[PDB]
Amino acid sequence: MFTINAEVRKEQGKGASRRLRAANKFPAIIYGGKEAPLAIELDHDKVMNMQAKAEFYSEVLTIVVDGKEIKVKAQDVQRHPYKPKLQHIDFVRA
Amino acid sequence: SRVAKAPVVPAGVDVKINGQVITIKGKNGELTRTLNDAVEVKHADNTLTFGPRDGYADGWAQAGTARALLNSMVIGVTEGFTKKLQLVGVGYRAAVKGNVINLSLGFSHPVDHQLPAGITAECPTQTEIVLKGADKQVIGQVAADLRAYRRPEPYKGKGVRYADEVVRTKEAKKK
Amino acid sequence: AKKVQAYVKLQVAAGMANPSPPVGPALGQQGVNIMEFCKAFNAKTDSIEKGLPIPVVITVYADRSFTFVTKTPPAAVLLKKAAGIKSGSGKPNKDKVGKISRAQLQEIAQTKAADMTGADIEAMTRSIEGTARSMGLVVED
Amino acid sequence: MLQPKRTKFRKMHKGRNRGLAQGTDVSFGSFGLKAVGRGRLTARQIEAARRAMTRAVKRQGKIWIRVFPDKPITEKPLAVRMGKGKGNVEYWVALIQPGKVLYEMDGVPEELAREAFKLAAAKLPIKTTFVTKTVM
Amino acid sequence: MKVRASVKKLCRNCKIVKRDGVIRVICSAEPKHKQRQG
RNA sequence: GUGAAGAGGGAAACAACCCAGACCGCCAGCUAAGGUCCCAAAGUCAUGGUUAAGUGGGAAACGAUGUGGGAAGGCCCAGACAGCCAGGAUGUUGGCUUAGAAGCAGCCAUCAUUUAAAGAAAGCGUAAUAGCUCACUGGUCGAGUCGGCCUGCGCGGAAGA
RNA sequence: CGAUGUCGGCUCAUCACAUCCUGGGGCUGAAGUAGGUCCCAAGGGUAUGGCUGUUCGCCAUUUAAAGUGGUACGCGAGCUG
Repeated sequence: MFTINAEVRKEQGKGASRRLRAANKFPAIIYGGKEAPLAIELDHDKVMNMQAKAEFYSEVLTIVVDGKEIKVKAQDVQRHPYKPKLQHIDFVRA
Repeated sequence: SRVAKAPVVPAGVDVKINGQVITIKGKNGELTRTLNDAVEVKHADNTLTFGPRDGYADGWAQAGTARALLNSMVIGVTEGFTKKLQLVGVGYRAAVKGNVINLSLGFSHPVDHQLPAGITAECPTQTEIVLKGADKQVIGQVAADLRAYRRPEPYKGKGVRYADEVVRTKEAKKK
Repeated sequence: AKKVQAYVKLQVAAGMANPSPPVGPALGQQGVNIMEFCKAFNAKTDSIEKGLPIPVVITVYADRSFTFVTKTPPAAVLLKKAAGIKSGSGKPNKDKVGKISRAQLQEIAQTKAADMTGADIEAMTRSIEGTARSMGLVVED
Repeated sequence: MLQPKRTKFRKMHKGRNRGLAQGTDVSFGSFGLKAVGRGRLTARQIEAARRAMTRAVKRQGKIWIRVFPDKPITEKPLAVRMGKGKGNVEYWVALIQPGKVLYEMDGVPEELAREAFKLAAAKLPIKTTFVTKTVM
Repeated sequence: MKVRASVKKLCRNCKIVKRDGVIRVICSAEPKHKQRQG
């Protein structure tokens, strides 16, 4: 468990992805339940150290997205091909 | 930092505060030939004070320097220095004359330093030089030129060393 | 600086001394009087356990004269006697050449007590046990 | 050294790198080296590498070695005018890309593992970088 | 001092002193550990 | 795509690259790539920051307490970190081999206490022990610090007629 | 290719330093001794013969040392063939 602060993202595009990665922010999604996907962009640097412990992948996250919270799990992770940066993490509401 | 944020000059000695030199003055030696470069001049009762000259952010490399550098001259006019400077092996003489010191290591020809003032030569022996000196900087240099006639070497030990024995020893072989 | 000076230490037999290799040159360098010590040492060694190697520490003065304090024989040696062996085990811990009862160690610890720092008998006794384990000498309660 | 025992074919083309990976994760290992950069292992590089590791980790842990070299790559011999025939197989190269996992240690501390891999490397032809086991 | 491109540090008495662009190494003990560049 | 069969403008000069297609003329104007310190036309421009190498103005493997920028972690006024005062005890000069190799030639042992705390030990030293210093531990001082990481710019590596 | 004379020698050099000697140092398994190896250093110097068309090489005897390489594998509107 970690109580992550991340926030709305809203532009789809590889390009726009490249623009995100110029900040620490990497794009990312919550999807799950009966409500349409929530396009957020978490902060790498926080999340880097937090995903380094096993606890992340194992107990509940509660991703605080502008003032509300959604409890998810981090399932899958498409990180950078060779750098300790991330590029993406899929999160399924569980 | 540490030293560079440490201030101390006693009332045993005296000063000629100036805005571009830090002068001490007195007896037993005196006079200061290190000068400002990168540091201010402030004063205090018990300290000849200086922080870094402004418009330069690297001036505390020069300051921690300036610090020990001032106080050492003060130690020179209160206490001796360069305390002795021995030499391993023998028949390597002395002179101790007007300010020249001869020393042999198979020198047919004399080897001398007409020393500056403020550094004394003395010995009782042909294996030793006993110098009290003032102004750690000054002295130390002229002091080196002496022992620098021949370097100490490890395979028979001989060669003008320092006060303390800080050689390496490697066995000879082929006997 | 350079120089050198005395306060030497050595382990010589009880009633025997003077040999050059064992003694002689050893302290002779410091400026000790071989002859004097030879008789002087063996003099008191008569009272002390004869035939047992006792370590003596000689301290020379500027007078070139000297004094020495006869302590108790090494724990290793004492263990050899108690175990009734002549030498160690070569490869201690791996192969035991002898054994010593927990009672004996206490006796040896009592003998070495004078030279040991052990605050209590347990400490001194263990101090020797560490020497025994290093000699390949097992200790049965 | 290392090559197809029954060859699919004798010769093959230059090939191109397009970089990146998908092969990015230890699956036997717990520590590992990934790539940075691109190149070829001529398999005398794999061989030298297997060697240097083994002398260090000893008979603790176990080693795996991802990529086995599968592109021949010819060299047409010396002192003949070029373009008269394709050359002959003097090599078995292993086209490697960034993030492509080389080797794989297990069974030994994070530090030992690094300073066994640091020792192997340099007999590798590109810049490397460390892998930690990773929960995934 | 002993001249190479690189040989890193050599013991725990290898201080690594930088005089000019080259990186020398002072050593308490061995003069063979002293590097001009290494 | 250009050149061929295209001048002109830029890239020092430089068929092809970059910019731009010359009906012709005008001591006309506005721009373009590219430039504005002088040669040599125009900013010694504004703002903010980085670099110390003359990098800029040739190079990689690799090495580094060079610096800048970012994040986490370990230790810290209940006093860390370094040095200094020191602890450096005691069993302890354990065995083969050698009188004597008895932590440190080689081979084995790689334990434990005294305690508040102190490795049979990293090297020097010694044939080898003895001793000296040290990852190891006690005191003084007085405020941040120690190694790794990502990452910008540097450094060395960088020798020819 | 509407002629840019080949190699080698001779003669005459000249440059570069990746230096053979001298010079100055580092390390040394540096006893001394000459060295070994590496760093800096082109100021100057840097062999004659025997054989072979060969430069080279091999051999002989010195020399402080007989450097290496470049200059149309230097040099024929200078010589030789």
